[PDB]
Amino acid sequence: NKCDVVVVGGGISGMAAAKLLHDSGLNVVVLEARDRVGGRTYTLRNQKVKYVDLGGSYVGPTQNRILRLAKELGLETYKVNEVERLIHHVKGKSYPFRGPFPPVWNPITYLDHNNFWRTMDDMGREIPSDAPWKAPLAEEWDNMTMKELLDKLCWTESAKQLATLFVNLCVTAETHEVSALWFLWYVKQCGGTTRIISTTNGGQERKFVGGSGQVSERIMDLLGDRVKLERPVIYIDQTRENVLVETLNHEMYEAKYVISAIPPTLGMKIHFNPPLPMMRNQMITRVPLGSVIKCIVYYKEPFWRKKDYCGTMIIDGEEAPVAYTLDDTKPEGNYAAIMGFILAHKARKLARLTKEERLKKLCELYAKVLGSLEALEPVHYEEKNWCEEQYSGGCYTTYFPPGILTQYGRVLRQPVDRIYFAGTETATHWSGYMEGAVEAGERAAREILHAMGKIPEDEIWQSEPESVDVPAQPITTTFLERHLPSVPGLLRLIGLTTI
Amino acid sequence: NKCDVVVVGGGISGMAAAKLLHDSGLNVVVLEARDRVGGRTYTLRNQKVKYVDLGGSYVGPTQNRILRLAKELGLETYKVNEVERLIHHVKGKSYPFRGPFPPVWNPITYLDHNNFWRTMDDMGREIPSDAPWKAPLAEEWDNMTMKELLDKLCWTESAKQLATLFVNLCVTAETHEVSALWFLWYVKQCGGTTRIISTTNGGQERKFVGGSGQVSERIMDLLGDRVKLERPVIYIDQTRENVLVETLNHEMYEAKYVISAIPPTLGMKIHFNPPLPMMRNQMITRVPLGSVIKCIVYYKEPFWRKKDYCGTMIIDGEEAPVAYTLDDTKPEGNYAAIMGFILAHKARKLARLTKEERLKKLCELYAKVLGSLEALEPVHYEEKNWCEEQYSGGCYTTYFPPGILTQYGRVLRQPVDRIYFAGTETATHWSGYMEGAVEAGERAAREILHAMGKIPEDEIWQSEPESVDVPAQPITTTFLERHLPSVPGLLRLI
Ligand SMILES: *Cc1cc2c(cc1C)nc1c(=O)[nH]c(=O)nc-1n2C[C@H](O)[C@H](O)[C@H](O)COP(=O)(O)OP(=O)(O)OC[C@H]1O[C@@H](n2cnc3c(N)ncnc32)[C@H](O)[C@@H]1O
Ligand SMILES: *Cc1cc2c(cc1C)nc1c(=O)[nH]c(=O)nc-1n2C[C@H](O)[C@H](O)[C@H](O)COP(=O)(O)OP(=O)(O)OC[C@H]1O[C@@H](n2cnc3c(N)ncnc32)[C@H](O)[C@@H]1O
Ligand SMILES: O=Cc1cc(=O)oc2cc(OCc3cccc(Cl)c3)ccc12
Ligand SMILES: O=Cc1cc(=O)oc2cc(OCc3cccc(Cl)c3)ccc12
Repeated sequence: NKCDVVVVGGGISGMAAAKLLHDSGLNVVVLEARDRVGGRTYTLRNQKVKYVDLGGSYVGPTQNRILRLAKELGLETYKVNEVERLIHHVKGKSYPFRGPFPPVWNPITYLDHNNFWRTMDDMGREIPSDAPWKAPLAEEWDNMTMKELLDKLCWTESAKQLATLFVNLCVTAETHEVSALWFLWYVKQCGGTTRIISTTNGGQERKFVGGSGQVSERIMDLLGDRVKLERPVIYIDQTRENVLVETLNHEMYEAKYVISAIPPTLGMKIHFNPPLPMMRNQMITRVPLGSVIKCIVYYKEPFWRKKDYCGTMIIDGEEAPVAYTLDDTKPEGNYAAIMGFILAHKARKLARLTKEERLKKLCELYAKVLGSLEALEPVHYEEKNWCEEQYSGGCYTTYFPPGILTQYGRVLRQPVDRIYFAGTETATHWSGYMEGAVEAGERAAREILHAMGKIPEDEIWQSEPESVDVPAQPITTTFLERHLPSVPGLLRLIGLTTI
Repeated sequence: NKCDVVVVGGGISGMAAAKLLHDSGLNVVVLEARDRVGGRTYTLRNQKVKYVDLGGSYVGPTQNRILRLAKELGLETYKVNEVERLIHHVKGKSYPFRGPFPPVWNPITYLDHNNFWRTMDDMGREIPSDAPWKAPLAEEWDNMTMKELLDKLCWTESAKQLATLFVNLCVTAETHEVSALWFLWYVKQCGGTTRIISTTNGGQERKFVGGSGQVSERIMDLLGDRVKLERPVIYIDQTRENVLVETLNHEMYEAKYVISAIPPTLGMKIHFNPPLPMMRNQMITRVPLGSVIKCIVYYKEPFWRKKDYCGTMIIDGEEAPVAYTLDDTKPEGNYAAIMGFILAHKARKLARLTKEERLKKLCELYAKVLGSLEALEPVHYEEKNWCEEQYSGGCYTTYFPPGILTQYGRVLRQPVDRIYFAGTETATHWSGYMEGAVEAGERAAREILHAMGKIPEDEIWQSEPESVDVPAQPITTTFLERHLPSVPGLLRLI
């Protein structure tokens, strides 16, 4: 029954909030809908795989809150394999390379590719991380999809195809589904295009030894029986002196404050008394999650490394079930594996198949991309379709369709009386990631500490010291990258010399 | 506890289904979240207005099922006032007109406007009513917003501004929010642009004497104690012999079958066991409802009639709170009033104001458009902001953002085990309206009758005889409307 704060949701955000609150001396309870903690992180263990992350997995430089939280829990990271060459597979052929971006040789195409990435970042710098709706052209940008933006910007099909794969991979949604403003904010708040797509020096640099699901489990250990499993919240009543939170299995909890640490749309699964204010009531029906199947095929050895491929494949084409892969081999070099994502519409289309049918398509694709018959001999397969999860709604995160962020975005983390809002969707730095979950959980716990009169207002938002274990190389550009014209810029230059 | 069918929701659709099954001899229960029936219909009564519809109100020709149902309940309709001239207010001046569409005088603008309305209807002819995802260009049209379509189509700002108002009024959403495929389907399954926008011989022809809220009320009267108010469903368990339906107030119902008669996205408020299949699980997070404030300003007399204006106003531009009005005067000529809609982003923007502030902005606008100081002296005001309703989500109806219809649309009315889907969103003719609520409720009730072996499969979908009281006249076009070129068509001749 009685405590100081009820946290709804026991993913990384809810658990980080509850930890911070418990450490400050408050009585907290965490109500978790599932028979497990971790939410969109989930570490499967069995004898065949040892452990494997089926949800959120990668961490990297500039993600200093999840690194510090995980380090304090006694966790360690290891580097994702990028020793050998990456592959870009396009129009049925593979092209090995080094560096974060596939190289482009054709000079006109090079200008178009260079201008594409440069412009994403140019536009992003006009967008405040904490208030994207305050960008000067916020309305214009929000009223366009990413497909429309790409249509205006990309003068070559080569750039437009790569850019489409970029969007599908970043937000598990089609370019026609998402707001240009939202997507430009999303990339910028992770530190830009280079940071977001990079393995070395970027978001996919590292994984946690033993799995990311340990973060949530270890905090559950510290909190003990304050974590209540299989307590889906159905009802929040704020009409009396203390808040009442009711669960599906018939229990009632009384609290001074509530943290909602669930994806924004899952807020719909709760009946509110009094009803939510209008802006929030409608916002929660306008913010879906993307569609992805995360698939892991195991092999006897990491045979790709022998042909000088690191296991990274960027695979363009409608026939390809998987558009992106990484080496998922253990740091000890055993349980050789390839992780791949089935993205957006393909997750919907391929969900119709059996597990065995999907394994077969993946192996056939990998054999072709890697030019290797060994890829047709899996020893094991694990997969997870996040579209089927009642208590997630999708993965990795919430996307904004056109027109939504400028109209409703300002209420995302606005308190509703004594309900405060956590979850990765409400973060301002790596929103959508385990990193943003930690930022949002800890910020919402501090909003409650400030309301209780325990901390001053200036301590609600707190900087994080850089990790000493995972240093961040700065993002740099060359002089030519900076000053080379776009395609229409060069055309304008030609019309000027000719006139 | 125990019955044959539990219907979740007591709006028109859920009540229609329950009535059909009751009349068949089955034992029905209706679980309704609110302290009232009607849902997105709501008739307020007080001495100042007598009665007023603050949600769904209008009915018209080709809406035969709502007309039959209401007649059986003892209801009568009357005609919305369209005797005098309509007004199109553009660039700060009023231009009175007759006929459904505002006239265009510039020859280039004329061609552009003509082409727009014509093209909406041509594109709709390729969209099947019962399967819009089967349109030959479904993906291409689904992957574009209506804003993109209008930018391509409309060569003048005049046409683009009227087209925009059209979208905003029809679906209470912005052009950039909505799929082109879904919008074009929506228009097509109402019978086309003329039918949808017309008062005479269209959707706004008539209203119910005493209010549309009487439809649900009178069915509730007929169902006895089978309707349970303040029973929001929170849980549906299908793992056993009988379906188990649990309510927020701790009650438990057991039935052979369930009809879900609530907006698709409101299905999010129910915890399901076993979980819903993947496609429906994601579909119900992808389908918002629009945003509207319905506002009624009352006057001593319908003074506009003295100036040969009927009270219909089509008001262009960003600055105007209301883009569209109709005369809301009672048949007897008393309780004079103007009904107006504050639409889409204006509902969001103006909601922060007080009721009295919105009243003043409305009266000043109507004074300017009607050219009458009489509009400045209202006797009463009523309004309803539908965006604030927990158990509606919005009004009038669900819209589909780009990409959604083709990817998810086929699961909208696919049964989940022993759960069948009603609600106006599931209709194939006047979906979004009271008419479509009836169609979908009665169809869902018959799917279950068929599941019980009571009727054959060919009796699940049933045609409706035309109303004798509200007969439909055909929509016609002229030779020039059909054959005049578009702007780029005239350019190609030059
Ligand atoms: C799914 C996924 C995610 C993911 C990704 C790949 C996939 C396939 N890769 C990532 C990566 O490599 N690196 C990274 O940093 N993030 C990655 N992502 C996203 C990441 O997993 C998420 O950003 C993060 O896990 C989100 O955390 P958050 O704490 O904000 O949210 P949650 O995990 O969804 O947890 C919410 C909890 O709430 C419970 N719930 C839901 N409804 C209720 C009710 N009504 N009552 C009580 N509890 C409720 C959920 O069960 C959950 O535990
Ligand atoms: C709001 C509105 C609607 C409207 C319109 C103008 C406005 C401002 N103009 C219309 C018009 O002139 N002519 C017309 O035919 N339609 C017009 N519309 C739309 C029309 O009202 C709707 O299409 C129709 O009313 C929809 O009926 P339906 O029965 O399909 O849906 P509903 O009214 O929303 O009823 C659903 C009921 O379900 C209850 N509910 C919701 N959740 C639960 C749970 N969990 N448990 C139990 N009950 C639940 C609702 O409270 C509601 O009663
Ligand atoms: O955003 C999340 C994310 C999770 C992930 O596992 O891999 C990514 C890989 C990305 O980029 C890989 C890449 C490299 C070169 C070109 C292109 Cl288009 C993409 C971008 C985001 C991600
Ligand atoms: O769709 C619902 C709807 C409810 C209504 O009350 O009035 C309408 C009026 C409409 O058209 C009026 C109109 C006339 C002439 C031009 C334009 Cl753009 C609009 C269209 C839909 C509606």
